[PDB]
Amino acid sequence: AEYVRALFDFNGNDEEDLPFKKGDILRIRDKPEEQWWNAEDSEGKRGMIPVPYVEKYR
Amino acid sequence: DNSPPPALPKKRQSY
Repeated sequence: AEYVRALFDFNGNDEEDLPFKKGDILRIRDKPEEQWWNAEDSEGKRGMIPVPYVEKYR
Repeated sequence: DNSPPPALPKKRQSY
């Protein structure tokens, strides 16, 4: 129910991060801190993403 | 003439 869209590629630094490509659509799964959220990609992969790299999607 | 990737925000916690 909450999706965002990537504004920039993100490649992670840690294994726990979720890489993505500019324009990718992600589902938010948890918001443990303000700037880093847990998300799921179209493939079902999960990991942390940086909030400033995304925008609300639809 | 595009903007660069933003500075990655620091993580408050470990995941």
